[PDB]
Parts: sequence; structure tokens; C-alpha cells
Amino acid sequence: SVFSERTEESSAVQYFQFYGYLSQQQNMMQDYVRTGTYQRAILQNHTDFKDKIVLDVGCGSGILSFFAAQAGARKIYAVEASTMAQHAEVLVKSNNLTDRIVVIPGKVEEVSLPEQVDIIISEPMGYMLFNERMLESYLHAKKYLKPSGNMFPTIGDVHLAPFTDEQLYMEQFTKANFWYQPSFHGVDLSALRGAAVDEYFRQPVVDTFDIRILMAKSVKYTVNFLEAKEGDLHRIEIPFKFHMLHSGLVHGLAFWFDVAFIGSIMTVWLSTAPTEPLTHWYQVRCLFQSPLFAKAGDTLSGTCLLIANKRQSYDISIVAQVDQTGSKSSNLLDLKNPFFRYTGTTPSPPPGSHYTSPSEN
Amino acid sequence: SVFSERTEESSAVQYFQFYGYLSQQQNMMQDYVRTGTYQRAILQNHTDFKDKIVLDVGCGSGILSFFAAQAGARKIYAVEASTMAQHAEVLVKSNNLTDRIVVIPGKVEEVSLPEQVDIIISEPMGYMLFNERMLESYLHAKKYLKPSGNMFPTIGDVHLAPFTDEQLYMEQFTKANFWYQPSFHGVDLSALRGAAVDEYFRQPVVDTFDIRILMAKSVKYTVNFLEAKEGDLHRIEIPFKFHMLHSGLVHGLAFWFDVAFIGSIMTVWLSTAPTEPLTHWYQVRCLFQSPLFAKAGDTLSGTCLLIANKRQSYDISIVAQVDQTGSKSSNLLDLKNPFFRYT
Amino acid sequence: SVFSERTEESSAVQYFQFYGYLSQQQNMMQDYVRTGTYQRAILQNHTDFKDKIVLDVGCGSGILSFFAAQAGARKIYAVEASTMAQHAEVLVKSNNLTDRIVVIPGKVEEVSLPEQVDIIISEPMGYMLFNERMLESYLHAKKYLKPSGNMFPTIGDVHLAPFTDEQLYMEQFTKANFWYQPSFHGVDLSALRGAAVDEYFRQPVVDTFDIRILMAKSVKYTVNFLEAKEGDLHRIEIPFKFHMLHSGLVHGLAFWFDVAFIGSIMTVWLSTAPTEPLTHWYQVRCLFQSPLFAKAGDTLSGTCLLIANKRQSYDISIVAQVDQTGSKSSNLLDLKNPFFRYT
Amino acid sequence: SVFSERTEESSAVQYFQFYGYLSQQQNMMQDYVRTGTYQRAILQNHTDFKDKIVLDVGCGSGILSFFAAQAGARKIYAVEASTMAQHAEVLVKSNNLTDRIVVIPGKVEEVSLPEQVDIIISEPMGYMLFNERMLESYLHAKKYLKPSGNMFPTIGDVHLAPFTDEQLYMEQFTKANFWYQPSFHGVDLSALRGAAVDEYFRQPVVDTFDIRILMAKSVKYTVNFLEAKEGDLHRIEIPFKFHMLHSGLVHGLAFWFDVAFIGSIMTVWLSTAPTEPLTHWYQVRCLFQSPLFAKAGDTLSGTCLLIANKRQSYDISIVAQVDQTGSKSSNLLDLKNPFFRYTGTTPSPPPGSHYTSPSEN
Ligand SMILES: N=C(N)NCCN(CC[C@H](N)C(=O)O)C[C@H]1O[C@@H](n2cnc3c(N)ncnc32)[C@H](O)[C@@H]1O
Ligand SMILES: N=C(N)NCCN(CC[C@H](N)C(=O)O)C[C@H]1O[C@@H](n2cnc3c(N)ncnc32)[C@H](O)[C@@H]1O
Ligand SMILES: N=C(N)NCCN(CC[C@H](N)C(=O)O)C[C@H]1O[C@@H](n2cnc3c(N)ncnc32)[C@H](O)[C@@H]1O
Ligand SMILES: N=C(N)NCCN(CC[C@H](N)C(=O)O)C[C@H]1O[C@@H](n2cnc3c(N)ncnc32)[C@H](O)[C@@H]1O
Repeated sequence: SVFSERTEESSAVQYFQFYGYLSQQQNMMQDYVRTGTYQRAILQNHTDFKDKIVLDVGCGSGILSFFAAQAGARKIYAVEASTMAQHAEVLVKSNNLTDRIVVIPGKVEEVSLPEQVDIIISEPMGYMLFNERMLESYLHAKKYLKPSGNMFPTIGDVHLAPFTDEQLYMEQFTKANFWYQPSFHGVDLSALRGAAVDEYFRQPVVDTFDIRILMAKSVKYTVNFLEAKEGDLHRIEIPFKFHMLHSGLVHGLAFWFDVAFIGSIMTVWLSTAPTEPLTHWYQVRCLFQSPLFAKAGDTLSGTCLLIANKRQSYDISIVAQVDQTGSKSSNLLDLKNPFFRYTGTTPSPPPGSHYTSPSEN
Repeated sequence: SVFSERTEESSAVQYFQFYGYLSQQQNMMQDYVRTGTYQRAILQNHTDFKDKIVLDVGCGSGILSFFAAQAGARKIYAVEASTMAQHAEVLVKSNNLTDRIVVIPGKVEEVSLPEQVDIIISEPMGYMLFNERMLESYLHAKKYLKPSGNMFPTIGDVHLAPFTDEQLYMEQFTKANFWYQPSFHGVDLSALRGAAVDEYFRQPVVDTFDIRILMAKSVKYTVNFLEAKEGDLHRIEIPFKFHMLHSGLVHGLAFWFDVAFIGSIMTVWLSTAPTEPLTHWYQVRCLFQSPLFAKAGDTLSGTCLLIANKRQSYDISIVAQVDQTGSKSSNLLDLKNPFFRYT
Repeated sequence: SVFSERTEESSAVQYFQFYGYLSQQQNMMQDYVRTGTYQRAILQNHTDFKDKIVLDVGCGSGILSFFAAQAGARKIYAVEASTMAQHAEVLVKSNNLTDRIVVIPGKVEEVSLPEQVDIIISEPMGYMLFNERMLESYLHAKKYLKPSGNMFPTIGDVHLAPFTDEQLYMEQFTKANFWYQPSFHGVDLSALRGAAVDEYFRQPVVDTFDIRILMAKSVKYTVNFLEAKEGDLHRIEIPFKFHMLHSGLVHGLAFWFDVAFIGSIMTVWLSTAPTEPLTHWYQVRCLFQSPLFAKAGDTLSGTCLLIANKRQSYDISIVAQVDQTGSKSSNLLDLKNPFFRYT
Repeated sequence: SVFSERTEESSAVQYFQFYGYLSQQQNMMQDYVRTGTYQRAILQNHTDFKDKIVLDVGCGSGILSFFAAQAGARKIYAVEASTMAQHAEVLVKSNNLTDRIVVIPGKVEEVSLPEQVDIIISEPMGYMLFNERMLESYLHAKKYLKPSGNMFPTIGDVHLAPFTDEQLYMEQFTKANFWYQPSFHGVDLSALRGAAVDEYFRQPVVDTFDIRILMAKSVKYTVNFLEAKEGDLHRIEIPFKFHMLHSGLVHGLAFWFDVAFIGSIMTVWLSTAPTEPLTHWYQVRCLFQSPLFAKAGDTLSGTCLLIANKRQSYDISIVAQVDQTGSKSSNLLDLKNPFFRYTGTTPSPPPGSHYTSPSEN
């Protein structure tokens, strides 16, 4: 049982309890970009599925298996570890696809499949692509994949870029300064101010933002799921060298990801970039403990190291330095506990992004 | 050891992990009604604390212990199981109260105290008062209480009342109706709609509301913390008979609670009623899957039965009937997974 | 008789009893757009009537025959099957037009006319144009029309467009949810909810609406009354492909119609579109039991099939699909029993 | 069949098609006074039902049969001629009462019951009680009733009273005067004005009203369902002598009805009077073609004659005379085609009912 040795029990119980809820399945299914892009990818590459054997890793409601069924698959093994497996089976029954879709309750690391498959489908991406560590299960499932078999998605891209957001940065101190008062109902809280500040900065911020806060073209780190092994995802080192497009203070790094379905007919992309319509993954921003001043043309170099932990997530280590000035900043973050900041309000661009008089119009 | 026998470890880990965060302590402390009412209650009854030994069950940041210290307590044993305990001690030292406040890390069910105490203080109330099952720890702590000691709070009121809110009901039904689609991207989801309705309606709705949605005077169920035993909170049966003041559709039952600090000088009340300023407890509403029609003058009778579970919460069973017509409704709710509807 | 073979007696009796009431004639006549547009269409094309022989199919009060007489017709045969025929005759005499307007009581499928006519006039449009199946009588009357004769109206437009209206959908769903009750006075009705939802949603909604609910430019189905055969109206298949202009939930299809009077002098249009002044036809909406999500740029394709039945109406089957997602909806509507929602 | 002989096929078809709709059953079920009063009547007289054989004439959804089952009935024969019968059986099955309730599709005049019953229940009342002529089916069903069986309802009271309502009277001419114009789009409509007036006055008006429009205490006509024969309802002669309490113009007669359930434990009344909460029967008003002037103390004497027709309704002949003056009025009405006037607005009392200054207040 590969899964249990690399996963804390406490985390796994709640993790699979979470996905046992129909409401969450609904939440994901109602993400039109995600579901529509998967459906487009599967059906537009029907020759990759027609009369093929398919494996759906973590079928959830079973939706992707149904998409696979629409594409003409001869047999679909749909594996699911949460109680949702029982609901998926109901849908298979009610859609008269019992002869084509077989639901297998359990973890893909632990269940037995009767035969090799021609293609594996799954939706294992979390925040920052890697969150939840389901990608390792996705890669693990290749033990059931035939040589020259395919993976849907086939590759995953994670993007990095430095950003400026004075309000976001300042917000942390505004919140933490609650503890900087000598008589909260007669109690001096100040001694805990440092600890509070520390706690807030270790939280990655989940939300969206205006693309004009980005201070350099993103750096890309690619995982090829056809080529990658599980161990590749235990330690992910993403070095970066940003060529600053704008001068200003760098408050941290922004994160998003893309995945590609590379079929025989066409390649289909699913993107969570801030330039694209919002998805349920939104974007993730990691603050530096101290902002870095960089001029346009300067280089911001460093490393983002993602270290997997047993809470089905990652410890994020970011170190960055301005090569021209030696200005250096670092932060360590706990991705398992992100701060959901999104409010629905349209993000504002950084001031002043006006290069022409706003009053002439 | 108690607690471990009544609590699945997985739940407890996440539970005490949760309260180890300063941000949650801040969120609770910044609830001015709560903190201010507690401080007022403790300080105006200083004689119940003056030169006394105090036990603070779940001291968290330690705020209540500091209130106890301000009131003149001789010694306060502050028990906390989460890592917040490490932070509380820091505050005790920086406030020069080490001679009076003693932080004891661990679960109140497991720690050893040097002596019996004159009074127990705690803030163990959750959603619908009983959520989190900390009241059991609060009552459990009486093993350290002197035969004539006191408890702050002293008693707890849970109030029930039928309400009408078409908007909320259809709001939930609209969500459940997602699973009614016969062809969601070509897939028939309808077979699971019954399961979906059940899941959504099993969620208690946490928020506030205008009192004019209430269709009858509330029924009150009281827990006396001085008299109650831990075992009493494993199964809570609350019978009710409402005499309807208005005609209309009853979409469910609304819940809020009061606690009373009965001190030697005065009694101080903390209320989460919808007539009072909002607290972080808000109010809780349990929907019927189908509303019950009642005319003014009719009686709505039934029972709310709370069964404690191993996830530090309650399985809630509500059965309600219009006596004049036999119109009957039954519902099961999972308090551990509420729907936060507020703004 | 062609009429009796396609119509159950009960329906015909009720139908012609209905139009025997003066109050309905008043109701129709007081529709100023209708009456005025007919009169304008006839009078502006007076040369199509001047010294001509005219057939008025279903003359009712006789108003259109009077318009034809005003336009200078030599002789008008006014056919009416209801007892209104006796009232029309009273008006002909009191208006001193006995020499020009001849009322012939009976069904146009059954009466004998003394001669062939130069032009046929009628107002045979019902809800969604086709309701009441009077168009078939209108076309049947063409046996009396000269080879180079004309028809007023000459053509008919049926316009379809997808719409979004959460309020209407919830309004209809709320009614059907009555049957979701597990204990109505102690009785479980739920087993019938499916039958109830189906029944309510088979009702076309007759009323008006703001044009901003339309999510794509309309699709048109045209009937040319000069070219069409009666048999053409027994089965009407209307395929559609909508290019969505707005993203959102499609709750159903909106229907309205135009007719055109193509005369020698000018063409005059009568429209029941939602952009035009309201008529007694209002507009008609067919709800989906489950709405379809579509993005701007997507295509919504499908079919509206009308099958004539013996109750002087149509069984309507609407099937619609979002081509990009495979989301599919199907519905049956009984045009015979519409829901009059207008307030 | 006794039914077909007294009913034109067209009417019967339309009639039973109407009641095949769930929405129509729902409308009646949602009339709380009606349904609640029936349930109270049956349950509070449980000794009339416990271990008894029951006949439900025109069971519709079956609700009254269910009330009978709740009261402890041994066997319920539920007869229904519309397609609602198919739905009722579904409810009997889903409520696990197949052993106690037997749905019999068909007309009560045409079906066969296996045995005699102890009590007949029905809801056969129409506008002014007699509309729809369902009372005859109710009485017809007595062929299955034991010599000491009961009927629920047991009696029906029809109440008549003279009223004054100048606006209602004027409405008819306001509507009819549409036809009194010499050039409607160039056409003289005047010749049909008389016919239009006649048509409007032949319509009974269904709605409610303030009781102060009533000018005398009501006259009552009682039908005892235990004693009455079908033939008794073909011609109903209601003599009346009203002693006027108020002076004014009598514009017509107001009609409403009560039924009583006379059980072994108690008598329960269902009333549609204007002093009682509104039901879906509202009240019915029949206008005189010419109003009659009457003084307080005068007597208004005459006759209301109801003649049954084959459209499942009645032709109403009303003749009234002020005895002190000889002033006479008559009207003929078609109960089959009433005017539904109700609008939800609270009815106003006649002016001036203020005996003290409204400004005091
Ligand atoms: N954060 C996320 N992206 N979430 C995506 C939502 N689901 C995808 C559902 C489906 N593919 C759809 O698109 O509807 C993920 C589902 O996959 C299951 N799962 C995880 N590990 C597993 C494992 N070792 N073995 C079996 N199942 C596993 C989970 O229980 C969960 O139900
Ligand atoms: N629903 C609620 N509001 N709840 C109140 C929130 N806190 C109140 C903090 C403090 N009393 C104050 O008022 O600031 C409660 C704090 O007490 C701790 N606790 C719970 N069970 C315990 C147990 N068996 N043993 C020891 N500590 C326990 C929790 O870990 C938590 O940190
Ligand atoms: N929804 C609608 N408007 N609908 C149109 C409203 N009326 C038009 C009235 C007239 N043209 C006017 O403008 O006053 C329809 C009138 O025409 C008569 N009719 C129908 N079928 C017939 C038939 N087979 N044979 C003879 N007469 C028939 C009807 O009895 C009815 O009198
Ligand atoms: N204006 C009215 N209120 N009217 C009363 C409304 N319903 C009462 C239904 C039931 N008691 C309930 O409460 O749902 C009347 C129902 O009884 C049926 N019916 C009439 N004549 C019949 C006949 N000769 N044989 C069999 N059924 C008959 C009708 O088809 C209709 O379904």
C-alpha cells in the first residue's frame, strides 16, 4: 500500500470524507472551463478512446468515465476511494453503461485491476498543480498502462512570476497588529505580535489578480506525466531567473498552472492563468518576508523548492535575490493551509498604470 | 482516558490543530460582545474570585485567566490542549502574572491539578450551544471542583422556534436541483437527486435573520452546569409544543442560545438571540425538506433529539407535527458540516 | 366532412359554444392593434377588394366583412358555424349592407357557396399561430378560390428564441413541489411529484416579457397560405440552430408570430413580437423541465415538432441541445391547456 | 347509465378532463377550510368510521378516503371517473393502504361495488351548492348504502338574501355599452346592445362581498341527503319572503351554502357564508335585470327556480316583487357560465354606512 506509507491517516480520513460530498462534486462539475475542456479533449480525440480500454483514476462522480464512454471506449475501469464510488455506480446503472463502466471502490495504489489499459484519464491537479499530491497516484497508475499508452492530461506546466501588491503585503501587518496593543481588555498582547505576523506569511494566498501586478514574464516548470515517476514529485526544485519588465517592489511570487491533453487528433489545453477565465483553482500567491526592490532590466534569481509532506501537501521554500543589488529575501510556506482571499470584486491594476491622461477620454 | 474513548483521533487532531492558530484566537477575541460580556461578568462578580482558586477549562490565549487574575484570584490553573498553550504562557510572563496564572498543557480529562478549585470558568459553547462537545469537558472538570464551588457560566439556554423563509428553502432546493439534470453534458444525474436533497438539507444554516420570520414564541431547554453530568450530553431529548401566532408555511426550526453567569453580586446574561447584537455564533436554522402549513392557533408538537457522535459534534433528529392536521415532518442534520450563509 | 374527421365532437361543441358569446367578440374587437391592422391592411389594398367576390372564413361578428364592404367589395360570403352568425346578420341589416354581405351559417368545410371567390379573408391565428387548427379551415376554404385569387393574411411567421427567466421556472417548480409533501394532512403525496412536475411543465406560458431575456436572435418558420395544403398542418417540424449571444441558463423557448397581408398596393404586417404593442395573443413560452447552460458563441440546436390532435390543437415536442457540451433537453407541451400568467 | 342520460357527452368529457389535472386537485386540497373541515368531521366522528365499510364518491386524489382510513375504516371503496383514478391508486400503494382502500375507476352510476357500505362520503358541492349536478351522483350512490348508513355531508343548506350593489349593476351596462356606438371602425354596433346586456345579466357573479350590502336576513333551503332522491334535484323551487332591514335598491340575490356532517359524536359544519373565512366557492350573486326599490319594513316576496340542464348545471329563474308597491323584477341566469369577478381586494361596505363621524375618528 504505497499510499498509506506516504500519507498521515488523519489527513487521508478527512481528505476522502471531503470528496464523499455530492456538493463538492457539484462545485467542480459546475466549473464549466474544467468540465468543458475535459469533455472537449476526450471527444475531440475520439480515436484515442474508441474501442479502447480506459482507466479513470479518482472518477468521483464518474463524469470523465462518461466522457470516455461517449468517445466509444470498450471498457472503463473507474477507481474511487471515497464513498462517492457508490454514487458513481448509481449513475453507471442509471445511464445503462454497466457493460462498459466498472466502478472499483478503493485507492488506486491498493485495488486490483484485471488488465492493462490503453489510456489513463484523471483530474488530479490541486492548487499550484501539485497540492493534494494526487498526481503521484496518477503516475502510480501507470503500472496498469500498456507500453506506448497515453495519459490524459499528458503534461502539466507550473508557472512562476514575481508580483507587486502593496495592499496584500500590508494587510498581513494590519491583521497582525491586533496583537500590538498594551491593554486589550486589560491584557498586553504585544509579545505575540511577531508570532502572529509569522503565521500569516506562511499562508499562501488563494485568489485572482490583475495581470499588471506581474513584474516579469513567467518561468515554466514542466512535468511530463508520460515520462515522470512518482519520486519526481516528492521534491520539486524550480530554479528561476526573472528579467524584470517593470521597476518596483517585489512582494512575492504568483503561481498558476496549465495541463495539456495530447491526443492523436489534436492537443487541448486547460489553463488557470490570470489572463484566462477564472477556474476553481484560482491562482496562488506566496509573499516574501521582506519586499525586494528591483529595477527594470535587473534580474531576480532564486529557487522555489516544494517538499512533499504527509498531510497530502507541500512545504514551500522560496529564496530570491536581486543579482544587481544583492537584495535578498526568503519565505517558507505551508500549502496545506492556504488563505482564501477571493471576494468576487474585479481586481484593480497597480497605480499608476495610466500612461495617458484619464481625463482626455 | 475520557475524551479519547468518545472522540475519533482524526477529528481531535484537526480540532486542536485548528485552535493552535493565532488567527482563530484573534477572531474569537475580536468578538466584542463575547469577550466584553465575559469580562463584565467576571469583574462585577469579583467576590466569587477574590483570593480564590480558579480553573480555566480551555484557556486558549489565556484571556479568561487574565480576567480571573484582574478579579483577584489567588491562583488560576489554565488548561489548554492545543499548541496555543505555548503562546498563553508567553502572555502570562509578559504581563507579570506568573505568580497567579499557571498554564497546564494538556487535555482537562488527562492533566493533574495540585489542588481542588473554588470556581471553574470556560467558554465551551459552540453552534447550537452543544457543538464541539466541549461542554462535556467543562462538566468533566467538576472533578476538580469543591463541593460548594461555582461555574462561570452557570446555566445554558437553548431556544427553539418555528420560522418561515421561502427564500432560504428554495435557495437550498435550487442547489439540490443540480442533480435533477437529465443531461448534464450528456449525463443523466437525476438518479442521485434524492441523495443530493438529503445531503444539502442535512446542513444546518448558520447566519442571522429578522425575528419576524418566527411563527411562535420560542421553547426553552435549560442545562444547569452545576447539576448536570457529562453523560447527560450524549443524548439530548428536547420536546416542544409551539402555539402558532401566525398562519403560514413553517420551513424549519431556528436555534440560538443564552448562557448565564450567576455570581454573588449579580447575574450576567450572554445571548446569541436574533434580537441582540451579532456574535460569532450567529444563529442556526434547521430546514424541513418540505414545509408544514399551520394556521394561527394551531399547535406544532414534536421532538429535537441530539445524539453525540465521535467527530465532536451531534447527529440532530427533528420531528415536528401539526397536531390539528397530522401534517408531519422529520429531518436528520449533521452539525459538523454547517452551511455558512452569512453575507 | 373534413372537419368532423379531424375533430372530436366534444371539442367542436365547446369550441363553437365559446365563440357564440358576444363578450368574446367584444374582447377580440377591443384589441385595437388587431382590428386596426386588419382594417388598414384591407383598406390600403382596396383594389384587391373593389368589385370583387370575397370569402370571410369564420366571420364572427362580421367585422372583416364590413371592412371588405368598405373597401368596395361587390359581394361577401361570410361563413360562421357558431350562433354568432345570427348576430352578424343583425349587424348587416342595421348597417344597410344586405345587398353586399351574405351570412352563410355553418362550417366552411360543409357549406355550399354560390360561386368561386377572388379573395379569402380570415383571422385564423391562435396562440403560437397554430392553436385551434383554424388555419386548416382557412386553407380548406381555398377550394372556393379562383386560380389567380388572393388570401388575407397571405403568409405566417412563427418566431422562436431561447430565453432565460429563473423567476418563471421557479414559479412553476414551486407549484409542482406541492406534490413533494411526505405528509399532507398525514398523506404522502411524493409518489406523484414526477407526474405533477411533468403536468405543470407541459403548460405553455401565455404572457409578455422583456426582450432582454432572449439569448439569441430568433429562428423563423414561414407558412405561405397561398401555397400550403391543409395536410401540411397535420405535422409541423421546425428545426432550429441558435447562435448564443449571451452566456447563461436557457430555461426554454419563446414563441411569437407575424402575419403578412400581401396586397397589390402594399404589404401590411401584423406582429405579436415582444418589441411591438401587446395583442390578445401575447407571447408564448415553453419551459424546459431542466435549464440548459450555454456560453456566448455556443450553438443551441434542435427541433420543435407539432403533431395535430383531434381536440383542435397540437401535441408539441421540443428537443434542444447545446452542441458543444451535449447537454440535452426534451419536453412535451399541450397547447390545448396553456397557463395564462399575464397580470 | 343514469349519468349519460342526464348529461351531454361534450360536457361530461370536458368535465372529467378538467378533473384529470393534478393542479385542479391541488387547488381544492389547498383550500384549508374545506380539507381541514372534512378531516375534522371524519376524525372527530371516528366511531362512524372505525371498522366500517365506506364509500367515497368521486375520490379524486383519494384524500377523503385517507381521512377515512385514519379514522379506522375497515374498507374504503373509492370511485373515480376521471383519469385522476390512476393517480389515486398510486397514492394508495405508496401509503401502504392497498389492503384497506380499493380504487374503482368509473362513474358511480356505472361501477359495481362488491358489497353494501356503512357510510358514504363525498365532496359534491358546486357553486350555490347545486352546480355541476354532482349531488345527484352522491344521492345515486345511496343504492349501496345500508338502511341505517350515514352520509357525510348529511345535509346541505342553501342561503339566499337580497343585496344592494350599484357598481356591480352598473358594470354590466358599462361593458354592454361597448356595442352602443354608431361607428366602431365605421360599423354601427348598436343593434346588438340589447343582446349584449342580456348576455351579461345571465351570468352569475362569483366573488365575495361585505355583509352590509345585504338588505334582509337570509332565507334557507335545506336538502337532507339521507332522505332526498335524485329526482328531487332536477327541479328546485325556492320560495322566499324577505323582510327588508334596510331601505334601498335591491339589485339582486346573493347565494351561499352550508353543509353539515351529522356524526354519532358531534355535528361539524362547513360554511361558505360571507361572515366566514373565504373558500374556493366564494359566494354567488344573481342580478335582477331591473333593480327593485324597497323600504325598511317592506316585504320582498318571490321565487327562485333552479331547472337542471344537460350541461351539468342549472337554468336559474328568479322572480321578485315588492309586496307593498307591486314593483316586479325577473331574471334568467345560466349557472354553467358564471363571471369570476374576485380580485383579492377587500370588499367595501355600501355608502354611507357611517352613523358617526369618521373624523372623530
Ligand atoms: N482538487 C481536485 N482537483 N479534486 C478533483 C476531484 N476528483 C476528480 C473527480 C472527477 N475526476 C471529476 O472530474 O468530476 C478527485 C477524486 O479522485 C479521488 N481520489 C484521490 N486519490 C485517490 C486514490 N489514491 N485512489 C482513488 N481515488 C482517489 C478522490 O476521492 C476524489 O473524489
Ligand atoms: N465554540 C467556542 N467559542 N469554543 C471556545 C474556543 N476556545 C476558547 C478560548 C478562550 N477560552 C477564550 O475565550 O478566548 C476553547 C479553547 O479551549 C481548548 N479546548 C477544547 N477542549 C479542550 C480540552 N478537552 N482540554 C483542554 N483544552 C480544550 C481549545 O483547544 C480551544 O483552544
Ligand atoms: N384567437 C383568435 N382570434 N381566433 C379567431 C377568432 N375568430 C375570428 C372572429 C372574426 N374574424 C373577427 O375578427 O371578429 C374565429 C371565428 O371564426 C369561426 N370559425 C372557426 N372555425 C370555423 C369553421 N371550421 N367554420 C366556420 N367558422 C369557423 C369561429 O366560430 C369564430 O367565430
Ligand atoms: N367544485 C368542487 N369542489 N367539486 C368537487 C371536486 N371533486 C372532489 C374531489 C375529492 N373529494 C378531493 O377532495 O380531492 C369531485 C371529484 O369527484 C369526481 N366525480 C364527479 N362525478 C362523478 C361520478 N358521477 N362518478 C365518479 N366520480 C365523479 C370528479 O371527477 C372529481 O374528480
